[PDB]
Amino acid sequence: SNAIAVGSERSADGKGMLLANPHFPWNGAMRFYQMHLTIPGRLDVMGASLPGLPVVNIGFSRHLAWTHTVDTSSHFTLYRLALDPKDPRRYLVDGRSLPLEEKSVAIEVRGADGKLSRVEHKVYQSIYGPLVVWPGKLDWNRSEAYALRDANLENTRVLQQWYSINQASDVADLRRRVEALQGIPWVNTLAADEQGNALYMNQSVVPYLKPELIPACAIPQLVAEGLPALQGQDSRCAWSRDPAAAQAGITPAAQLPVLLRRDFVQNSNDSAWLTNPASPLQGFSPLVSQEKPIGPRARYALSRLQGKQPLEAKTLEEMVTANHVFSADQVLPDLLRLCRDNQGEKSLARACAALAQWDRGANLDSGSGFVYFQRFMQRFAELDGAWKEPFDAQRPLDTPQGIALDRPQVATQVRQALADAAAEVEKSGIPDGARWGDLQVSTRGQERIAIPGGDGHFGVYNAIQSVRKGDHLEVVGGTSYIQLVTFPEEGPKARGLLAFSQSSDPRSPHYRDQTELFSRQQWQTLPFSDRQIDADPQLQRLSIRE
Amino acid sequence: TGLAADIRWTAYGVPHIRAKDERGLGYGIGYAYARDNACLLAEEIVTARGERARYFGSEGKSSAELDNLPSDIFYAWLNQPEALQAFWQAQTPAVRQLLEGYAAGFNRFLREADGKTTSCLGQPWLRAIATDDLLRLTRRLLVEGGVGQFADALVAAAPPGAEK
Ligand SMILES: N#C[C@@H](c1ccc(F)cc1)c1cccc(C(F)(F)F)n1
Repeated sequence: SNAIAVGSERSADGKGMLLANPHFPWNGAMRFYQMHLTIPGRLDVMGASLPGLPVVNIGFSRHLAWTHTVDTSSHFTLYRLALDPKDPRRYLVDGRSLPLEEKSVAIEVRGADGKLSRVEHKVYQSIYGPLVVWPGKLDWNRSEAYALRDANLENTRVLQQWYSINQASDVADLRRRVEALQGIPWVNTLAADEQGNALYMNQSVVPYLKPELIPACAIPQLVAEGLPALQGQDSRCAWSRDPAAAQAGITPAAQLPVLLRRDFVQNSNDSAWLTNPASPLQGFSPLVSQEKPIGPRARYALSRLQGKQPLEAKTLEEMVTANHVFSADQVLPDLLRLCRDNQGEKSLARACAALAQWDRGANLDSGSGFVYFQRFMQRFAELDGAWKEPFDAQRPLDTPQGIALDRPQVATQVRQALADAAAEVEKSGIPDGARWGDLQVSTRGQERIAIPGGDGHFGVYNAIQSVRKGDHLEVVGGTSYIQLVTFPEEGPKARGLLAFSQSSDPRSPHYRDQTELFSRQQWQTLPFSDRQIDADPQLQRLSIRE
Repeated sequence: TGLAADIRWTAYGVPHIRAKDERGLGYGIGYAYARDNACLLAEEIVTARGERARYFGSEGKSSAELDNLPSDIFYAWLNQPEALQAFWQAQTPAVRQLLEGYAAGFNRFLREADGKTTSCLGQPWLRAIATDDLLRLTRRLLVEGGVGQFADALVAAAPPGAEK
C-alpha cells in the first residue's frame, strides 16, 4: 500500500490533499468495492469497502480524506511453552504444570460419491490461545511448543471504529475518534483535511508489554527473524494491563506513533520511523515500530516529496502512473558498466542490449529489460556484501546504492548472476521484441487485458503482483482502489479508479469497464455532490423497501 | 420491516445509497453489493463458515489458497457460536442495524435474481445470509493480521508420539 497526505505548507492551494493507493488482492475476501453512503444531515462519505461490511474503509467526506496501509506493528504474539517433562500435553507456568485444553470441531466433507463424511478435529489451546506448528521452526516436541495469542480476537470495536471514521469532520476529529476507540486492527491511517492538516497514525490494536519487560520476555533468536515471540513459561510475560487502553492487554493510544504536520506524511508499509524524515518517529516498543531500512517504494516517494516545490494533484497521480522501477536507480547504472566491460560475451549480449534499451519503467510498452532486471535482482538479493554503499542509519534515504564492482569476487558473482538471470529469461517462451504489457495481464472471461505496474519489491509505486499462468503473468494483487482527493471550495474533488472494476461477476456490465481504463491509466471523477451525480449521463436510480 | 433505501448508480456501477437510518442504509448497501458480487460473497461466507469441504470437497482451495478442510477446521474453530454471540452482544445498536439491513438487502436481491448479473445462480451454496455471516466475515478479516496467517500451523498442531 502507498499513502501520501499533503499539508497547507506544501500543496499548490494551501489546502489538504490525499493520495490513496492501497495494495490488496484482486479477488476474494478483501476485494475493494466502491460506494457512497448518505444519511442526510448526519453521514455523507464515499470510498471503498470490503466484502460484507456496511462501512466505508478508505474514502472521504466534505472536509476529510483518509486511507490505510499495512503497518509493521505486531498484532499477535507467539509464546514458547516449556512442556511438563512428564507430559507433553501439559506446560509449565512459573514451574506449575498446567493442562492443555482441547476443543473439537466437526466438519462435513463431500466425498467422491457426493455423500457427506464427518471429520472431527482436535484443537489444543493454552492460556494464551491455540498451539501452532511450523515444521522445522516451531515444533511441538517433548520439551517445547508454541501458542499464538492474536490481539484482534477480542477487538469487537472494528465496525464501530470505521463507522465512526465515516462520520469524522476533520483530521483532529478523526484522530480523536481513532484514539478513543482503538478499533483499527492492523493498518496505519493517513489523512488530510480542508484546513490543510496532514496526519499519520500507527494507531491499531497492538499487544502491550511494558518496556522493561521486553529484554527478558523476548525469545532473542525468534525476534531477530521478525517474529514477536515471548517466553510462555513466566507469568510476567503476559500482556501488561493499563487502564488507559480500550482493551485489556493492548497498547494505549498515547504510546502509538502519531505525526501531525502541514507539509507531508507518507507510508509504504515500512515502520513509523521515516513517515516524514524532518521528524523521525523513534523510541517505540519493538512491538510497535523499529527503525529499519525502508523499502524502495518509500525511498522513491521520499525522493519525490522532499524539497520545497509545491505538490500538485497531478504530481501525486504521476507518481503512480509513471510505473518507474525505482530499484533500477540503485543498480542499473553499475550493472550497465559491467555490461560495457563485458561486450562480446556471447551469453550476456541479449541481456545487456535489453537493459540499455529499457525505459526503467513497468509500462505497457516497457521493454524486456524489466524481465531481465527482475530475475537479475532476485539473484542479486541473495548475494553477500555486493552493495557499493551499504545501508547506513545516517543516510536512510540514499542507501544502499550501487554495485561494488571494485571488489573482484563480487564482480564475478554479479556477472554470474546476470548470466543466470539471462539464461532463465531466454529459456522461457518470450517472443522477441515483446513488451511488459504483452506478458502481465488480467483475465476477463476469455479475453485478457494488459496491466501496467510491477512488484513493489522492485520500487514500482504502482505495485502489481502477478503469478505464472499458462503463457502469461496473471495479476493477483496490488493497486486496487485509487483515490486522489483535494478540496476546492465547491466540494471535495476526487479522482481515481477501482483497478479490477465493481463486479467479480463475468456477466456484469461492470466486470471490466474500469479495468480497461486502468490498463490505459485514465483515472476518472469520483462523483460526490448531488450536482456531480446528476451531471452523470449514465445515472440510474432505484428505490426499494420491504 | 421499516427497511428502505434510495440507490443511485453513476458511471461504472458505483452505488450512492441514501436512507434515513442505519437499517435502510445497510439495506441499500447489501442490495447494491449483491447485484455486483453475490457469488463472491456467498463463496467467502462458505469459507468463513468452514463449509468449503461440504460443498466442494477436500480437493480445492479457498480464495486465500488454503486447502478446503484445513481452512474449514480453522474457521469453525474461529467462528464458534459463543464467539459470534459475544461478538454480536458487543456491537452498538447502529452497527447492528447496519448489519441487519445488509443481510436483508442482500437477501432481497437473491430473491429477485434471474442471472442477469449472477453466474452462480442455482448453485446450492448461493443462499440467504444472516448477520452471523457478516460477523464471520468480520472476524475472518480481523485475524488476517494475526492467527489467520497461522491457520495451517494451527491445524497441524499435534502432540508428539513415541519418536526418538
Ligand atoms: N486492518 C484491517 C483489515 C480489516 C479487518 C477487519 C475488518 F472488519 C475491516 C478491515 C483490512 C483488510 C483489508 C483492507 C483494509 C483497509 F484498511 F481498508 F485497507 N483493512
